[PDB]
Amino acid sequence: KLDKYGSQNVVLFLRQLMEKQGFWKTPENKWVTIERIHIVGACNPPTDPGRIPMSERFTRHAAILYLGYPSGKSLSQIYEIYYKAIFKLVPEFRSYTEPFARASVHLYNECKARYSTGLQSHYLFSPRELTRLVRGVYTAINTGPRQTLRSLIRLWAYEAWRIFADRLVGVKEKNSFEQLLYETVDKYLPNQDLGNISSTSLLFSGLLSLDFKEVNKTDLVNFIEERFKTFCDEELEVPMVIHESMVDHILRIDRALKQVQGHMMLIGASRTGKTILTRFVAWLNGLKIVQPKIHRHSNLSDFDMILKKAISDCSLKESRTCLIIDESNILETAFLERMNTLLANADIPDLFQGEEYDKLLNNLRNKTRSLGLLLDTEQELYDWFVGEIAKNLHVVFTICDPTNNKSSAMISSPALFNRCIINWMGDWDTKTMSQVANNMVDVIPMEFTDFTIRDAVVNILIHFDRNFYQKMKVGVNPRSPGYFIDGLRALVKLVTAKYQDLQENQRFVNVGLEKLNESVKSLTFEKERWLNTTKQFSKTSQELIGNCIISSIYETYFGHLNERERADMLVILKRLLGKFAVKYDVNYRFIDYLVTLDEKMKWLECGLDKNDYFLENMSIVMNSQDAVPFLLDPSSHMITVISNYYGNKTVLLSFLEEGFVKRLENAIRFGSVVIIQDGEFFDPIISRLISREFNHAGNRVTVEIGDHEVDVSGDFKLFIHSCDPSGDIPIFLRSRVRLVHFVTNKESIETRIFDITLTEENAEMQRKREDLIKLNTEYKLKLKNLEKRLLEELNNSQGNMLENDELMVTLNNLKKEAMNIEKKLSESEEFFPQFDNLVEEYSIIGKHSVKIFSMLEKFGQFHWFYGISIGQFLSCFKRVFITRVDEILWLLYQEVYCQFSTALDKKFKM
Amino acid sequence: SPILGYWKIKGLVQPTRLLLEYLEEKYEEHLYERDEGDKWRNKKFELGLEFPNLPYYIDGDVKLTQSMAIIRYIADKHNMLGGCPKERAEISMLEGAVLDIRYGVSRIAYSKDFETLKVDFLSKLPEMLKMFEDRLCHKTYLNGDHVTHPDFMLYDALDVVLYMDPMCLDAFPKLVCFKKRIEAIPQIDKYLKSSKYIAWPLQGWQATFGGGDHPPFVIEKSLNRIKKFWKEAQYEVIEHSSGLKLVREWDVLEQACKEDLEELVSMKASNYYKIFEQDCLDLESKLTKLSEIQVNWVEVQFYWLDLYGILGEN
Repeated sequence: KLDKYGSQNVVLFLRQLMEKQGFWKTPENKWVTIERIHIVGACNPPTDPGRIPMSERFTRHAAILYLGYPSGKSLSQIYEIYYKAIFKLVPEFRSYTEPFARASVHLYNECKARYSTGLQSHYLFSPRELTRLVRGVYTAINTGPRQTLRSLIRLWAYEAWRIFADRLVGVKEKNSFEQLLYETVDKYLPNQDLGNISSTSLLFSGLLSLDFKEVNKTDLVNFIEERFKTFCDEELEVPMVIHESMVDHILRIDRALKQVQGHMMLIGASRTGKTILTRFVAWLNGLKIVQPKIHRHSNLSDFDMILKKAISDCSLKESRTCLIIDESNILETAFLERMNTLLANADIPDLFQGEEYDKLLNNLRNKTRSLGLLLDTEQELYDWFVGEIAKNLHVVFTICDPTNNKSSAMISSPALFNRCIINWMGDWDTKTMSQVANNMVDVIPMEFTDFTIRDAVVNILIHFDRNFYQKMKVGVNPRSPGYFIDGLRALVKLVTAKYQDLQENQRFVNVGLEKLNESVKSLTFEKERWLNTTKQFSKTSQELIGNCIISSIYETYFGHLNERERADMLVILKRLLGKFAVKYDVNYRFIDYLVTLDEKMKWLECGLDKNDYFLENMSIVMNSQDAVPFLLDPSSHMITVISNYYGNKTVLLSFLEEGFVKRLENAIRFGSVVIIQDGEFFDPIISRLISREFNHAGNRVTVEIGDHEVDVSGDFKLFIHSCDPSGDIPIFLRSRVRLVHFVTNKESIETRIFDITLTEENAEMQRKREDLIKLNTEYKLKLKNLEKRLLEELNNSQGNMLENDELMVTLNNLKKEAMNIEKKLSESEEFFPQFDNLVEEYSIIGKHSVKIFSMLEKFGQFHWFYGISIGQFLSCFKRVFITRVDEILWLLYQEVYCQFSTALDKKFKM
Repeated sequence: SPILGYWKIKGLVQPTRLLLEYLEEKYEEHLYERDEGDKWRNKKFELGLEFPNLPYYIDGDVKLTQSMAIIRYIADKHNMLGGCPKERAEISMLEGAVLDIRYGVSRIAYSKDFETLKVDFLSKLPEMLKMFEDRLCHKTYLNGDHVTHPDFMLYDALDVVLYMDPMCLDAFPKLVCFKKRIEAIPQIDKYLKSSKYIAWPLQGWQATFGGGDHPPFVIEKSLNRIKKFWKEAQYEVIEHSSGLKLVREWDVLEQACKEDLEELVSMKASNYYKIFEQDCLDLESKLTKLSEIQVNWVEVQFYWLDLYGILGEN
């Protein structure tokens, strides 16, 4: 690149060498005249992306030769001689070299044409691929069992897949290649001995046999299963479900990690497991896993250190390392530049220069002789050093969103793109979703149903996740399954928590059935007639599976959605629950279902806002913590709420303070509840603390932070807090984080205008709305409170006199209470559909008012003095009271014009 | 099914228990719990062992006491003691070095000076572990490709020394391996996870080390590193043009003190610090006094040196 003025000095330096013939010495300050050195340069058309225009002042000294691609007929001729050489291994198919060479070129010609830089950037094909396929074929032959023609073509098909189609995104193109491969075999190698040529069906491996052979699908999966437990036990502890995609992907990385120079860059979205499979396949190949320990406050020197070691270990210690570089690791431009030098050249020159070159040069001679070969010259030794790196270091890149401009630069970088094997894991397929879901609901709380039952639940969640991304998210399929996994983990944790509580209360009414029968007298036979409740339980249990579906979805998918965006997804979920034979509570409320009246009091005591939205939010934060919650609120009124809840134990930090790095190690050791004040900024180190990763010890539980392994308490809690929604958190965090929005939106106006409208429209029913759900929960808590009071005295007074009678006149008062509930449930089914009839008129009022607030909000954007709060709009809408809907609407437009016209200038009035 | 009498603890029977589980052999126990010291005295003399003691084992008219005589028996009943002088002596040397760890525990476990006697044990431990790391260079287990009964002895030891030090293996990765390897052996792994496994204590409930129900903490290990650091405190000292000597590079100690003071205040959040806590309060009063005089001394040092430019020379 070129100075911001736009002048590339590197090129002018060469120009200096071409024209002048010597150059000026940069530190030492003299002229040195270069003798007998020539300058030759290669480059792409400068119409190409990445490419910079060169100065006519430099190119004026050069002879330019444009070399293009050859023939499509010379390519066919050239690779025949390539096949000729490799078929000296399988001489019985010497007549098959020409149709193989003609096919390889055809497959190339077509891939280049069908998958172009019009569809994706990385769709860039060349004769390099042909030669990559040719060698890929030989290596499989040179290390495979004697080959039938059916073997060789499938052998060729597998390499064709790995070279041309692993890079392909999505499925339309990937299917296209399957048929292209079929189309090409049919034209050049006509056999009915072929099978299913799709990558799922042809699996080639040297994991099972000594020879590289196509292996059986069942033989492989079982081989992985025995090895994964081992890798799980031996290395870091994380259990997973091995599925159809994963076996195909494990083989991909296996061939990569085997080849002399092995570079694969993996494009895996997030949570796909791109990083974990890499760790595994590396361990199966016996490659040391090196993972740069970077953070916000890492210098290039740090990364230099990390690289230098892994390079020195690869030649001078013969280590055989696998370097896993994530997109997060490349912090600055130079970091990537370093990575380039490591791939296009097989050394980083700058690390070892001058005296550090002499130290390296010395150490090199020691090990070379030790192994038994002396190398005379300076050049002879370096070429061993580099050649050793080239076979012992393996860099796997894991990039999640190639849409990101930092991750774009990885794929863009020529060094990286040419010497890497590009592989695509960008989405979870519906079959792999179902496979994973199945194994997660393998535990069986459930009971037979209408229609399979577990088969139905999984099909809903796939149809929900597919509807969630379809409706909510914008930007085209860069991001994929994460919530889905957490959604399933929530359901399992929720059904077990609910079914243990359902069977607990069913056990409390069964123990009360034994106690009333023992006694039998005048009122007690009504109590016995409490089969209404006993009959009721079965219908209550029927719905708990589908009720947990909604509750888990709320905890996972809803946290960061709008007032209306929550309700609307719920619709799509409920109608999905409606098609499937799962039974749910039609009068359902997320707050009442998962929040307890004791906790609901506790939260407000701190000073949580009364809003339903803010209740649901707080519920999502607390109730589930299998993962770290990310709280977003402009006014840090939330950061105080959590402070009043955890008290003394509340220790507040922010990613920005100096002492953060250490103060967290002290917070983790002694069970301190921690909130991090600036979520937007986030260093890599917390990262193992965000993913639930630990190393279990004799008594102690250790977590690795940057370097030192520190003890976790378990009474320790973690919260991350942010103030601006504009601030974007890294894809790593966002996926393992439970995102909850405490935001005072324009959507919040629609919700809150109806409450104020109904109090001045039908005061009787908005007043009875509060006590409807209040006395619903209160009387049911008093029903459970008086059942406990009755059982305590029945066990105390059984040998004593009829004291129980003095509680039975209170149980005579309960005949109002038990039946008060029944009185209110009857009028509820009458009240709710009337409530929902009244939502629509106010919606017509509601829709107008947001668009008005949006307009008054937009004035504050143009100018500073033109501010408006939501409260100013509310106060104004109250003034509207102190065809009815039509006149109230026109009362709003009038009152808004009356009050807010004052605070604008004559231009903005109009 | 052979019959073993011992404490309901790992104690002197653990390795044997593993060997048995290795040969998948089922067996029966006379377990003396922590508070069943009677049941033992009830059978102590009325059992017909040639050397009444714990543990005592009895099968096919093999009446045994002495953990060694027992283990060796099971070993010999499977032809595992060695095939020649050399391999036999090698297997005995394993036996020896394993006991030099299991017994080494009990000798500094009765000591009232435990948290400071372990210091002398852990200093010797390295030299012992090292030898094993070497032996395991170009080997899978000491004495060959197959783990044997002495590996079940070292495993009991390991299990116990991890409680005394969580970082005992960090210095010996070849053993950390050997340890996972053992845990991997089908029979063993199946056992550890079995219901018949009574996991703890390591020693007799009465012992200082590895006694009682279970491990609680970090507070000792941290405070040891704090006190260690403050008994090596050094100030670059530099005498200037005239008389007085000046203290260069304030910040380092200045920083450490504030940090180490904050560490002790975060110790108050912990549940387990209350009794151990009083000592920390004494270290708190010591450093809060050191920062009191740290603040003023840098002020003086600075204000004097400035004023020396002004009046000290002319």
